[PDB]
Amino acid sequence: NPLIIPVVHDLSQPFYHSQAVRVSFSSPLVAISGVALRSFDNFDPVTLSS
Amino acid sequence: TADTPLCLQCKPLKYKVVRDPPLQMDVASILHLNRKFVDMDLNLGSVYQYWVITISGTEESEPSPAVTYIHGSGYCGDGIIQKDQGEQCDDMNKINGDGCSLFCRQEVSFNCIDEPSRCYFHDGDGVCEEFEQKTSIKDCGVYTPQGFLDQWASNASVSHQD
Repeated sequence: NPLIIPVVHDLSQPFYHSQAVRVSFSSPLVAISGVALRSFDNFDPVTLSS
Repeated sequence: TADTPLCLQCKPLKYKVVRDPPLQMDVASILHLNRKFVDMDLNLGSVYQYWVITISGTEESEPSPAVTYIHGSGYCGDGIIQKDQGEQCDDMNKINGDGCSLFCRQEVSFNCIDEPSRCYFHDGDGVCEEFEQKTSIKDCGVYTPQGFLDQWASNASVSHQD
């Protein structure tokens, strides 16, 4: 039920700061209770790679 | 051929050169069939602006853009590079086929390294330069991006060593 989507990303491409999540569906019976976003509590790779 | 019998009846158009200090009446009244102009009455310090109109018959066309010439200073054919006037190179060629054009600008993928502006082609050359790193990847090696760093192999082993 808490479906997890692994973000696919190449390290050769520079990182990006995610801001919003759009979920699209065409069937009317899909009901969403809540979306989330998993990040690193250790390091942030955007503030250093300016 | 060099002398066709059909273009003999066409009268060529003429050019008249006007200077910002006015010349004498014996110089400004003549018309030049060719595009070559020489004058003798000059001063060592005063500047001169030249512009040439192109007449066909009695009608006079619009003037050319003026060129500022100093009898003491240089120009784009003197052989001395003057970077205060925007000259990247200065030779005596007056030919666009060379690495340095007649408008005192070097061509694409060329570099001139001397006072009379002899220029060489650097893309196929085997010597890396300061500016050649980010443009020519085929001479200075692989371009390391500003956010990353490349590290090459050390103590590498192969399979079919011979």
